[PDB]
Amino acid sequence: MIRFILIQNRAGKTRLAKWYMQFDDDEKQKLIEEVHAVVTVRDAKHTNFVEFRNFKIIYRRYAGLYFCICVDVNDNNLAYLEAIHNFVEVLNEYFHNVCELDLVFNFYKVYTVVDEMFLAGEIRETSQTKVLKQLLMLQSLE
Amino acid sequence: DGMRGLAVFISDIRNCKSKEAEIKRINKELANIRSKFKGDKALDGYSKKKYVCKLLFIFLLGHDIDFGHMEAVNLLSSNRYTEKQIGYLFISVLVNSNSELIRLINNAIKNDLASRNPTFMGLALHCIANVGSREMAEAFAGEIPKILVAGDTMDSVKQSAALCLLRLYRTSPDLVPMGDWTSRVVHLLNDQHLGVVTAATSLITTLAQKNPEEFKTSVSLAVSRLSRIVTSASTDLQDYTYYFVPAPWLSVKLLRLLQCYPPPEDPAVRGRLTECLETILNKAQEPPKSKKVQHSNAKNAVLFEAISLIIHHDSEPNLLVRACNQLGQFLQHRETNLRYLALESMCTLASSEFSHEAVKTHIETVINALKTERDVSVRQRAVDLLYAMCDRSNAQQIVAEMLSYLETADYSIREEIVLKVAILAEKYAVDYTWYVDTILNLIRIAGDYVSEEVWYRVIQIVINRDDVQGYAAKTVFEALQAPACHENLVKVGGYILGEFGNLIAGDPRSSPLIQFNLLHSKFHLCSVPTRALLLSTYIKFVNLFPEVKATIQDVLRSDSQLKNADVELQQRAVEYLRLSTVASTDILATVLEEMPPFPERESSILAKLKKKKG
Amino acid sequence: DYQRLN
Amino acid sequence: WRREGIKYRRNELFLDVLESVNLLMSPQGQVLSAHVSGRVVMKSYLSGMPECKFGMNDKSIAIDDCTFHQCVRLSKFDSERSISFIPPDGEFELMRYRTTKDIILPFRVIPLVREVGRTKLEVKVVIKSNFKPSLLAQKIEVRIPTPLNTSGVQVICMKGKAKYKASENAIVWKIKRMAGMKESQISAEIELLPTNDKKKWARPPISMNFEVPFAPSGLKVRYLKVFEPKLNYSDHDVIKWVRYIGRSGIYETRC
Amino acid sequence: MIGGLFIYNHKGEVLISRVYRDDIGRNAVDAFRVNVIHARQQVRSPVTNIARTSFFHVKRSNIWLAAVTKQNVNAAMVFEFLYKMCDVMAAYFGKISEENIKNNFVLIYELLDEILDFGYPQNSETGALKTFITQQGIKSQHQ
Amino acid sequence: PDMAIMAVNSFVKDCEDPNPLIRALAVRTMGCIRVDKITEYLCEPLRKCLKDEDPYVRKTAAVCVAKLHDINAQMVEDQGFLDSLRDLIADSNPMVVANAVAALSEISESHPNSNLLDLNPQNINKLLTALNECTEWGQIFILDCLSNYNPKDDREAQSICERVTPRLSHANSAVVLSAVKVLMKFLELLPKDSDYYNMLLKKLAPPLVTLLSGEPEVQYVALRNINLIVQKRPEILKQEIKVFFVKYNDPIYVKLEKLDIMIRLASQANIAQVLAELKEYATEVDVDFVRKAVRAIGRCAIKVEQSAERCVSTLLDLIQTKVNYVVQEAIVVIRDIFRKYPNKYESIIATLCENLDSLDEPDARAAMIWIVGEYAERIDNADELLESFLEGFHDESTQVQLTLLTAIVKLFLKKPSETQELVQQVLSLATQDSDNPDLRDRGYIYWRLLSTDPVTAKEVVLSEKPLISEETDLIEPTLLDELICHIGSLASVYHKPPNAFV
Amino acid sequence: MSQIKRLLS
Repeated sequence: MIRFILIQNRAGKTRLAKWYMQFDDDEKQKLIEEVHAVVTVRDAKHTNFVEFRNFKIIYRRYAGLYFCICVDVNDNNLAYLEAIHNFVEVLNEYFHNVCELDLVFNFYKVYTVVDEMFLAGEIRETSQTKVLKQLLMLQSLE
Repeated sequence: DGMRGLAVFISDIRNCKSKEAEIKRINKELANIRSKFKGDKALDGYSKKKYVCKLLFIFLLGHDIDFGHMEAVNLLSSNRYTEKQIGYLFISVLVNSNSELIRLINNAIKNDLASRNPTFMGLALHCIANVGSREMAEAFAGEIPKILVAGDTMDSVKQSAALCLLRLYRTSPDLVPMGDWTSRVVHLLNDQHLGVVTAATSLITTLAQKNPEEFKTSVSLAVSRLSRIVTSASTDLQDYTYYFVPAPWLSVKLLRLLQCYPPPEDPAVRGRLTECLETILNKAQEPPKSKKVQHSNAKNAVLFEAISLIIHHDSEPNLLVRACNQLGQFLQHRETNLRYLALESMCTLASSEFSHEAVKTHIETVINALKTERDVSVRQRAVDLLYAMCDRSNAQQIVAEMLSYLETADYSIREEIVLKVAILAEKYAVDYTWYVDTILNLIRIAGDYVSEEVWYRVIQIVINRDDVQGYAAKTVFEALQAPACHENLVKVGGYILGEFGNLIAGDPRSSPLIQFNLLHSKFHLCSVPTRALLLSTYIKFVNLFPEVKATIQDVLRSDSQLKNADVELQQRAVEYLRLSTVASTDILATVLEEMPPFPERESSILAKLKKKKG
Repeated sequence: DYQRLN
Repeated sequence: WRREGIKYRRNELFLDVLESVNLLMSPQGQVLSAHVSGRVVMKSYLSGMPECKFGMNDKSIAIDDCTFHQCVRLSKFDSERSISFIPPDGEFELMRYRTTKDIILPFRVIPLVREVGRTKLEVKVVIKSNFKPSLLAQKIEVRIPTPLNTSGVQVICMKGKAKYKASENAIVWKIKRMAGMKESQISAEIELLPTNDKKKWARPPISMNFEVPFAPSGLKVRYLKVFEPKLNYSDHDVIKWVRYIGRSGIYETRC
Repeated sequence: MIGGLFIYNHKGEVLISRVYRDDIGRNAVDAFRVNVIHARQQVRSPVTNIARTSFFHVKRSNIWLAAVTKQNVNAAMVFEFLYKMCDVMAAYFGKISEENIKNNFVLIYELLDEILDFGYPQNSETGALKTFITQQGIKSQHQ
Repeated sequence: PDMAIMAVNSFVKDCEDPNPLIRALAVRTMGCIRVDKITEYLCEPLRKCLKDEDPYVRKTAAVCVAKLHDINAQMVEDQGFLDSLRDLIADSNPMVVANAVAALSEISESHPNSNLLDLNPQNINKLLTALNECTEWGQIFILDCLSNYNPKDDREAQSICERVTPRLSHANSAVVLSAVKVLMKFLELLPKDSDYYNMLLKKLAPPLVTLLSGEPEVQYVALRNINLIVQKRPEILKQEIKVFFVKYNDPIYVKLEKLDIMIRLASQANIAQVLAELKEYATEVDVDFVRKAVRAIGRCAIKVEQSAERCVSTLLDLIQTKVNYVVQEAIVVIRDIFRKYPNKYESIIATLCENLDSLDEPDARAAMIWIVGEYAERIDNADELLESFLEGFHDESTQVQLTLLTAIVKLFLKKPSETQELVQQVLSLATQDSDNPDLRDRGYIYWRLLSTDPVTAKEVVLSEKPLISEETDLIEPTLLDELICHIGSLASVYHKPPNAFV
Repeated sequence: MSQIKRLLS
């Protein structure tokens, strides 16, 4: 299963944090610090997969953002690597030329996108168009 | 949408120039919202919403909120979506303990599950799944299965309820029995909406870990679904077709589920599966249907999970071989991601008879990788591979390379690496002269990173094997001569020459006197346990070599030895002294007799590797 | 022992 | 270090001052080496994190060496406005200090040795209090070391209870209470048997233990103003009690 | 002698670094951060050893100045050098902080070359090396 | 390293140009990039720079020698630069000879046991003349070399000692410590003569004292070294005990070390004021300091008689606190008191046995176990007491195991009838089960001893011990000697040989 | 520096 999903910027501001198992405040803060310290220094030469305690984190860069999923050691690395892209592509079609600030000002919306595609640590929806069907239709309604 | 004021507020934070500008501005908004919540009338819904969402943003910022839980709870009960959405989201993030709030929350969830509006049901389910509280299990863990099956609830709802029940299983398994739903749940694999399949698959997968016989029916259906997926054409399943690939993530999940079981009971199903698998192998070798990287990543993802199934069953040798050659190709491939993955996957192949010899063909490329890679994490998987493929034939060269890796390898791994070599050498010991050597190299190389258990073992072996005793005596004595000498060498060599110094005392270069005088150069340099050992070893000499007795007795009678600040060191010094002074020939020599052999046991070296992951 | 302070 | 909002039914504080008075004294009666080690504990139970300014008679003279708790800040753009700090809730060690000058010894103890050849040995030790006659010294113990060859001892004491301990090679004289400027006496007769006649008995000193309710530095607490901006209350509102306890430490004599 | 001089912030990010020797791999900068900066015990000593790698350190406000070597250096000499380094930065750019470090990317490294070649402390004073070092234009007066 | 090779032609043209100041730039960069390829182009520039009209180019080129020594260093040009650096030691400027000495010293580490072979007066007199002139740091390098040198006889030692004697130095730590290293090796000159020895030790005390007026980090370095200096010759610092009293805001590392020194400098006289300090130290804030203090109270009892009763009494008062680690550190030191003063302190045992329920530290358990060993006959229930540990003999420290074995047999030799099954069990565990071959050893040793002859066994194990005598955490005298030779260096901070860090 | 930079192409 997914342990958590982070979206961090270069600086260390954590623009999205979804936790899929209850850590302490202090525990979380440290996970945030750790994920950052590892990921930021690693060039495109380095792999997208990094073991980390006896979890492992998948990450991918897009602009100044880092999209990090934390999974069990037995979970499929590449599957999750492309699920990241699946998600980011949804965000781009939903925000039309998506950027970092789009997620700041519409944070409450980002969470809505995340939760359609991932729930309780596992993947929910792979179908990009179907997510957008549930986003646009049924954004409208008050 | 909107969020009146939110935009303004976030713009103000960006417009801040400092830590104190940020802070004072936030305390302003907090006071505003608190003045407005704390008895400043009943606001309309949009108002409540806009303020709660601001508080939510404040908390996400990193600054701590001590109110507005009441207010979020209000929003849950609205029939406007946007109000509930902010509301549910708020409590999904800022969790409270209070018993009157957990109650109100639960009643708010229940009255949403009470509607047959799938949207409101949605937010309630998602809420349960994302916080997973005991109290929510105790409330709903009964009602969740019922909604998943039984009636015509919507497709989106079946997805959420599947994963919701999965979470509740994980959190509170005592509240998920194995009831009637069993049958109907499995049939969800045959639903038109693939998202329901995607969801249900993952729930069955995890439930089968403790209930394989209960979900046994899944096997047949899982197969026929997967083979129908890899058979379908370019514009079939258009919704769930990612970068010219059929339902990649679902394929993976189904393959995952098949690993929760042996190979299939029935001939016809196993036929369909192996046919399907041969096709998956073929599709990888086929030309890339796009230039863009997402295609190859997603396709290979499926390939690897298939390989995992092949290795899990350990059945069909044809497949085991094709997998080996395919993974073979990936070992030199330009993507670091794929190399890392291939070394990972091959490790599990190696511990299988039908495959073991195929793995060995590529050994040189693996060794290439270990030396070349300019990473670490990859190089580590390369070593992990070598270890795993290592048997009788390889050991010779594998140990040599592992030894050379240890030289430039980082500080933290060393301990692990040392421990690994010391197993391989012990397990595949052709000539135990090579074992003794290998261990002694590990000492001069690491030694710091040796381990007590490791050096315990070499001595156990040495005294148990007979023939190598002379070798040990010579090599040990000769390596103690060299000046840049590590402590654990003194320990091993001390004990060994105690027992088998007689096997080298013929030679005038390695006399009794020379052996003792050599050891005593290291006596003051070493720690207490080591000094204690050298003391045992010193009286063993007094028995073995009457020629040197005079000299050893003067060192034992020295004030530093007899009045030694440590207990053991003074106790041993006196006991051994009184033995040599008083007693008789035969009473001494019965006490200091050849030493019986060690009985057979597990490796404490194995037990320590196994300890190191937990 | 305890005395009081201005 | 004083986290969140503190809440109590009535805002009071307690000060503890703990001093150990160390001393070596010559047989004639000469103050040859002596210091006082000291420490100030504050047990403040008050609502909302406040500011405090603490004062005492340093430079009515006396103060060698000292250190504070990290909460204290001695400098705010140069010099000092006494000790100035933002106290943690409850019990904490405010400061720790030493002093040597204006020494104030609670007891003076006076030996009288008189040998009859090498057979008998006459002893008379007198103790005097040197503090306020109104105040209450407790847990007094006086240990007179007997020789290593001792046949038997005879002891009487004018106030208290005393006994010769064979094992510990000492007469132990205990007094449960003694007030200032008063006098008491013990007299002892020690019997001997001479063997070696050259290892000249390195006469161990007479030791004393005592608890006193005064600070034997001369230090006393002048004031401690408590200020609170957020809330209403201040220094007239807080009830303040101070306690001095003089632990013995090492209090020798007849050396 | 000195085979690495690293300067950190309080959080443990690397402000400047200068490896002088083959003996010390780059991972040593991590080894300082891991085992001392973020040690569980704040009750240690100045001199630490890890993997036969010796770690000298001295703090100024929130800035760690750290020296690294595998050799048996004159230990007094290393601290002495670090002190004379902290004397130089004051007369050249005032207060000891992260702002003054970010200003002096150019200065720090040029000072490192003049005072320290291949681990040996050369020589140091404000006068004798004034026009032998090139600075800037206007300093840091803010804070 | 990858960047530079492509344009090597620049740095050969740059070291040749006029202007003497900007010729060191090219010279130092050339030596820092490390390749085989660069040896092709470096040989003849390095030759010409070593005698330059200006001292700046000579300074830098003398360094580039030791730079080249890291890379493929076995050349006829390296035999040329052996000459080129030694002739540069008799050089007019101090900044040139300083670097020559530094490079050459570091090169001496590539040792065939025959490198820079000290040529006595001709080598020495030039160094002792240059040492007076030399730059702040140069003095260090020169002195660190002098430590290799050995003299033959008395005047040889003297005429070097007299030259360095003026070292109450400017570089308060760096120089002084290195000078002590020299002065302490050259200290065999009529073990005490009439006048020179008895005055050299008078001159060695005050600059050690005023080392304490430097910064905290060099306070630490100095105190680690002073710890050694006091062990070898304590007569240097005899009544300076008053300096090493722990001042209140001293940093913890300094506190710990000063405390140790205090103990060694304690005597029959000063003990009264030393304890006065110790009692206070015991009540302090840092745990590790508290430990070292209570340990030190015990160390006093052992170092000086009469203070025996006092120290023990305050230690018992400390046990009564029921602060766990206080009790554990105390009960450890009480072992050693029983060893210096046997059969005197028996009565305590009872009070000790109260606490045994809560001893998690290995040292403490072993202490208690041994106490039961020596005093089995007096403790009725020794049998049952030792029996409590056996349950978990494995999952227990090697120190405990060995002591337990020894203690049990002590009991058995004393109480053979009421002990049978106990010894059988422990000797079984020590022999069959045990994984430390050295433990198994001693198992067999004892089994064989007892089962052959208990008449003899009694005489061997329970022989009257000698006394431990004032040692009190003392260092191994032979190792100390080696450590003294490394005084200024890192080994003196660690109290381990250089052979414990390659 | 360009929080503002677009996430894909």
